[PDB]
Amino acid sequence: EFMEPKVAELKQKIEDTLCPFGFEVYPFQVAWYNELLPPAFHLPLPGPTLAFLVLSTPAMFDRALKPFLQSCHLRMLTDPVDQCVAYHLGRVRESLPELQIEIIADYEVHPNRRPKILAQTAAHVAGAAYYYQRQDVEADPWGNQRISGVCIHPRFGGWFAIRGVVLLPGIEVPDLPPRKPHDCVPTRADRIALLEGFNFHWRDWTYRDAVTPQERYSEEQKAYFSTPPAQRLALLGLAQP
Ligand code: CNC
Repeated sequence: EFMEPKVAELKQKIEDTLCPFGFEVYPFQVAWYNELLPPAFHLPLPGPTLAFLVLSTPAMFDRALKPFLQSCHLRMLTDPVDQCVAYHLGRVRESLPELQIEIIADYEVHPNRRPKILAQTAAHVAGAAYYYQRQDVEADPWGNQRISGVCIHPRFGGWFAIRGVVLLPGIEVPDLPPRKPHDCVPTRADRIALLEGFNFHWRDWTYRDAVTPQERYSEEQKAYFSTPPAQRLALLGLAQP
């Protein structure tokens, strides 16, 4: 009846399940996501439907991936981190058994090769990380190249990843208050440098420092993500109990 207490209760339940393992949780309305998108990407839910954007902080690697590797057998052709994230998104269901919930991870792609969710658009409208796009630089320098956008977290910079959306059909919060993402890379020259670093130099990691981060990925975590996905899956499978 009154949704404000309901949103807080649901958020707290999801945070209790996910925050100990290195995730953060942000509510948004489905309408805010659909509003920005062409119909191919629309979530076919009523606009006031409550959703949650899930991202991983640097701590996810130690708090979730490492214990996961000790307890679960790795499947082929799926990155270990994606298997870990699928496991933890699955725990959200166990934590709300009396609700119909729908979960779409960042790694999910349609047979037509479109991603099932636009993770960066969800992160922006959930107020979690400003999504910096080519059109945020007027008269940008890149011409007729594809230039991908990039989200920057106000606490972690680019040292984070977007992991999924949790949708709660039937739970409608038309008055959920919009929380705008922090424009933490405001200047033109910094926006150009960020987009250049992400698009053409992302293997040197430096785009993630576009704001000073409270924490970075550990050198061990950086070793993992620096390793080609085929090799890291082969090596972790080799060493598993
Ligand atoms: C496919 C994909 C994806 N990738 Co890559 C990965 N892995 N990626 C790739 C590949 C191609 C990317 C591409 N084609 O653009 C490749 C090339 C495989 C790749 C590579 C990388 N990726 C990388 C990363 C980190 C990420 N990738 C994701 C973007 C990550 C995605 C995860 C996900 N599920 O979203 C991902 C699965 C889908 C991205 C996509 O297709 N978007 C392109 C297009 C469809 O979206 P768009 O450009 O934003 O356009 C929409 C918006 O503009 C929106 N819109 C319109 N008006 C507005 C107004 C506003 C205000 C807003 C907010 C939106 C809009 O509408 C448009 C659609 O019509 C990421 C969000 C995944 C994650 N966090 O788990 C993450 C970025 C995180 C961040 N800080 O933003 C890499 C560094 C490698 C890595 N470590 O994984 C590297 C970076 C180079 C690069 N060029 O991106």
